[PDB]
Amino acid sequence: VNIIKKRTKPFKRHQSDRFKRVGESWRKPRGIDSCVRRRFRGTISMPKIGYGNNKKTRYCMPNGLKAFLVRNVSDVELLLMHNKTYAAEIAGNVSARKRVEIVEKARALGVKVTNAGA
Amino acid sequence: YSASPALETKCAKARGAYLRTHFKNSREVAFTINGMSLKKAFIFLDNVKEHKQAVPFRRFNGGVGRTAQGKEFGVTQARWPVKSVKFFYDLLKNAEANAEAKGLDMDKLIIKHVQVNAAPKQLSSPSHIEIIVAEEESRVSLKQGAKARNLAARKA
Amino acid sequence: SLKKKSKRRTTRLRSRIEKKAAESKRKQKR
Amino acid sequence: YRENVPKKARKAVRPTKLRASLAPGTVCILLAGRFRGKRVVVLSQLEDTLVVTGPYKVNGVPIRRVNHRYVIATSAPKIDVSGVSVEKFTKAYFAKQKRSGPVKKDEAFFAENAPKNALPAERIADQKAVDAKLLPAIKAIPNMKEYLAASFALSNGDRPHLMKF
Amino acid sequence: AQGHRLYVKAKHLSFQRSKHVIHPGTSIVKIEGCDSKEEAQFYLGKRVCYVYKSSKAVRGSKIRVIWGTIARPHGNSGAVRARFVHNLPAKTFGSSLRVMLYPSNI
Amino acid sequence: SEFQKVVVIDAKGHLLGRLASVVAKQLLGGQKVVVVRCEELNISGHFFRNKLKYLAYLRKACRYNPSRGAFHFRAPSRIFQKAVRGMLPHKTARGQAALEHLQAVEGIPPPFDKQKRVVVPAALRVLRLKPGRKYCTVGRLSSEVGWKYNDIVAKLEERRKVKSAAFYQAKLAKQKKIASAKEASPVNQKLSQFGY
RNA sequence: GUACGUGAAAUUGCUGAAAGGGAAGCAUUGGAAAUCAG
RNA sequence: UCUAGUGGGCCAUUUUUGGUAAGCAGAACUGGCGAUGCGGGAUGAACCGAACGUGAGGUUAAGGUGCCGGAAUGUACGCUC
RNA sequence: GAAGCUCAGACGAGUAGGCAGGCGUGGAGGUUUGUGACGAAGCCUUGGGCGUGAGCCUGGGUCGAACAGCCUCUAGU
RNA sequence: GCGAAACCACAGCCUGGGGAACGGGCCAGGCAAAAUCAGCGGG
RNA sequence: GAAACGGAAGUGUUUUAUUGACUUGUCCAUGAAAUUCCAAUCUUGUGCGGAAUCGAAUCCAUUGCAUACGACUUUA
Repeated sequence: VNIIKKRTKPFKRHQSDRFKRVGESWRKPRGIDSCVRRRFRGTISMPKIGYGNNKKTRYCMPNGLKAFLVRNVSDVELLLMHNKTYAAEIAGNVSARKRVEIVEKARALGVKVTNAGA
Repeated sequence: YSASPALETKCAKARGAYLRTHFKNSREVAFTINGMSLKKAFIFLDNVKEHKQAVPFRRFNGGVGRTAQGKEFGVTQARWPVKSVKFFYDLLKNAEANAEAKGLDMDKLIIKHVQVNAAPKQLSSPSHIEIIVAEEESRVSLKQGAKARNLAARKA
Repeated sequence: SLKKKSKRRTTRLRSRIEKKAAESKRKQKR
Repeated sequence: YRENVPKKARKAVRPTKLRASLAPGTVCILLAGRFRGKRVVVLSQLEDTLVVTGPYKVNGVPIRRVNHRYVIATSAPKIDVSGVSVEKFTKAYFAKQKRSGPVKKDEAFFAENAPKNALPAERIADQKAVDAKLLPAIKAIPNMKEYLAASFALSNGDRPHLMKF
Repeated sequence: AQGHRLYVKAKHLSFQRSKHVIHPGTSIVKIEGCDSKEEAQFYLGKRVCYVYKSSKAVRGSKIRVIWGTIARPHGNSGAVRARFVHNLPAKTFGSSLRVMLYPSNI
Repeated sequence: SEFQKVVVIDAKGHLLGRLASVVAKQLLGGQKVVVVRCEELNISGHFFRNKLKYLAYLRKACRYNPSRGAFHFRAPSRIFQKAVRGMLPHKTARGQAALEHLQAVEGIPPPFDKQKRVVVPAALRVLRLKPGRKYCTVGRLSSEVGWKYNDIVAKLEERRKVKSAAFYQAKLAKQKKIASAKEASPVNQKLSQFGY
């Protein structure tokens, strides 16, 4: 079953590009006269529940695997029964020695590692 | 420094910090004398000091008088800031001396990099100045490949 | 144009022509 | 764990219904491939394709499978086919060899096969047998050997939706 | 050398659009030689082709190709609708396209 | 219906806007168009009516620094180009590029007088305007509002027609000779069953 | 390196790239160049 | 049973007495608008259609099919210089 | 994970306002044999991924000592 | 050579139209080629 | 290898003799293939080892017919 994303571009906040104080994160326009709130033609779009993706393919990487954050050897050892569903994600703050230890363990379990090249 | 050069292979460096000169004039002189030969830059600075040539003003060109000596650079506006040139002349003396210390060939030196940055305002606007001198120097698919094969046999 | 005036009636005229036509019809009704 | 067994799909297979004018023994233009624009005589009616050849002594188009969507069935006079057997041409007869891996390349792979080495002598025996059984028919009616030797091409002011091929 | 051109010359006119809206999903193709919808039924389903040239050379071949299919006649004057795998760029209005005689049905 | 690289249109007897509308469509269609013999273009309405239509155009000029104001081109080629330009989205890059594919010249210059000149029946005066309807030629209408090259173009046209007629007489002499030899061959009527 | 831990933004300069005929910014669709990803 | 927010105005129709060069005023009613984006009318607070999750395809409304602009420089009968 | 699984149908503008579920921040109790000088937090990034969204995970660079997930409490959030 | 401040949503060609206030952004046109120097201050 | 003509923007036209081809007008023989169902012209380029080629403008200065400064008119 192919993974499908309804939308790829993120919803940028209104005027988040003309100002450095207004941030990229989405905020809902509150103004009564906002041409964006009234959803005029040509204006940027607003997040709606209609863009929700399929429940069967939601939270899945482009290869159909869900990410699970792993911080020590114990975590990946818990992933042995879902090598077909969950791919391990080494946490950023895991030391070099533990990373090679986890990645060798994950290889033994045959569980996918997304950032094994570190 | 600012740029990937200044490798000790064929470079020499100099810099000045908190030099009591206007930032905009120093920028215009730096832009002009960039890329010239070292000895060529010296006489040019001597010319500017003696009004026999002028440094074009390009970005900070507000209110500059038009002179005929700005014709070589293609601009209409020129000025002769002598304070900033004296600062640049001293800096080039030091950069030339550093070239002597490293052991380059001084006849073929060029101004490879020069940059003027604003300094902590103290009012006047001091300028950090830095100079670098240096030296100059698919596939074949089954069908596409088969046609290549047949045409190879065709020529023979 | 080619004329001594503008053929495009400005929206004021598009506004008050119809109502003054309506007042005319009301006058005949009275 | 899951290995979701596919539901028993209710799709069957039925013989492909070729066009009315794509009968064996006709003359058709070839629209694609390395021999686009050539004219070739259809020998036999395959499952999906047409086992078609130009008489190799005439134009040099060996016996090939061609999908019927890249064929224009000309109304040229029919060439008899009862004189030649056509059962020996099957899908497996035309099929490729295996590959033994997903990737193979290099000019050594090109100096091999070629129309000498991986080309069996039995194919020429079949090819010459076909030519022996069709040249008398093509020779009988005029311009036919010359018609098949030529190539089809459009011209300025030639509109295919009005041209009755 | 006139023993070639197994295609039919055509032109890209615009996208399918209203006056203030465009849908680049489908493109309006003027198949040269076709002057009504009953004639455009012939080319309905053929393989249309946009051929262009680039700067980088992939395959050692300077020509890139964007494939497409004639989908529906569009109007009275013999224009058709085409669906290209990649929507044609807007710089290609008036650019010439090719109409292959296949999938053949004649 | 079929495109060439370049089309050279002889614009004698064609209506101004009727021809300019077709040309506007062909330019955006992506084809180079050369319009020749512009000084015989026709416009509906009697001459004095159209003379007023153009003398009102002379009235439009910016009151501040009229060098900024509208430029009222007088040459017949330039009047035709004005018609086409107003029928194009020239305020864009695709409209701008359509003008660059349009050539409008008065008379037929030597670069083009040796090529076939087609006409546009959707714009021909004899097929559009009812007989007895007054009309004015652009070439006359330009020679009365400033264009000062009417006579020279007419002078050069007369010479060109003489050369073109001499060519045609030579081509007819050759063509009648081959036609005699064309019919002389016997194979003609052993292919006559094919309609040729 | 005492104008001393980390050193953000506004802001300035240099290099590289790109665009620009009385603005720009933004959105949709693709092309081109760069760069990834399975 | 308890408990938020609102208690304006504008536009047009229908009635409607006083009325005058002429508008104007008076009520009652109706809808629409405030909270409403979209298609069309060159553009527009009210005109014509249409009441909105994300998309694909098909078909239409209003309005249009010379060109700008997607769509007949269509067919037929007249009027108009 | 009965707070779960499953099938079916209809519906989807929205101001004041009414209701529900979530994202994020400082500190507290509990838990994860939790992460860390073989580099914590922070910071940069034309690197990658996830969510409709609030936001979240990660690669590379800089950095040098502390920090986080979960269930609850709390507020100068 | 020394060297400010007021001010600053963003900007700066023109005609007509946009219910109003018709405007600098909208619509329809006229058009439109860098960088500047000095006067007049029209706006 | 040459003649003639073409000035509206001459984008060429023609006469040619020449050479070397090519040589379906017509009829024959060789070869194509496992690319075994679709996916010539255009110029830089960079150099090749052989030929020949040997200009101007401005600043500096000057003039005053010109001039706020540029610019302009001279001289050099």
